[PDB]
Amino acid sequence: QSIDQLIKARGKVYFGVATDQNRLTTGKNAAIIKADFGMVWPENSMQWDATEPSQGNFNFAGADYLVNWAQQNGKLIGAGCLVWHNFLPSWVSSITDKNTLINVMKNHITTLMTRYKGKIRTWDVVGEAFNEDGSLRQNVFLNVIGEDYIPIAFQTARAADPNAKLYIMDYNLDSASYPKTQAIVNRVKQWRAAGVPIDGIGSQMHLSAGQGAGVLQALPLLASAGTPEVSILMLDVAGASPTDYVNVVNACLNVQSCVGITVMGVADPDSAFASSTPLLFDGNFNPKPAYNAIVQDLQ
Ligand SMILES: N#Cc1ccc2[nH]nnc2c1
Repeated sequence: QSIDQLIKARGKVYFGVATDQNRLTTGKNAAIIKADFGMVWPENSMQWDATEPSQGNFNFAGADYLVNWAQQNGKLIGAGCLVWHNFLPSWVSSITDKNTLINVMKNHITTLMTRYKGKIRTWDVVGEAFNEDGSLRQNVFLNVIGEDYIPIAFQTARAADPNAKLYIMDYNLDSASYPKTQAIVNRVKQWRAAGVPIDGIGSQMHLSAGQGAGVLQALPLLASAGTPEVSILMLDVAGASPTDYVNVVNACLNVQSCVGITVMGVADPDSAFASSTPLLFDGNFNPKPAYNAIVQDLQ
């Protein structure tokens, strides 16, 4: 059974997975993604390191592979991350001039989104912008531009492709009492009140065991920021217990603006946290109990 088909039947948009050429050409990943998932994200090939390793010298082969594979197989596409501190070339983080960095950031945003204009459902424009206490994380953009880098990035993305849904995303948004969760809600509320085109909040749910239960309260709290959408991204759970995965699915069913869920990969040995076996398919590419529990919950 396909959890994408089943979650669509319940009124949601997709069940998705992060992947890339390295996985789509090995094992049973292509077959599983064709059968079970309705949306794909490039895990690495769209990041800044990969796409613009030298300023103005772009490298799109790997991202082109993913986009073309998705279109050929009828999958929705998410992509990112346009602006965050991860995968960031040192030629970007060493820039000290404000106007210089604004223009570099706008050009990176505009070039990537223009190349795939009309083909991308969701762009993660800004990622991991918050510290754990809810203050803004000090990356080169905050250091050099200031807090306006986030409005500027979304304004620029909206101008490049008005068809795409523009997300901010962060991790450790999984507990409704945690300071980082209420802070991103408070900030996104103000950005939207000021006309900034943030269409979504993406919760990067790299979860420890047992955290699924708290998502039932944290996800509606994120939705109270009033973005058109919220999404579950980078989902994995240490131990992969059905209890956690069913809790996460129930949370997205409970939140009307939650359009879908994206798991961080297909099979355990391809996880960056493989020793915690946190995904839905095992090392033989067979579905695990957590996969079956999601199927049964959605039926
Ligand atoms: N799942 C997922 C995922 C992985 C990498 C990303 N970069 N930007 N958005 C992303 C979403």
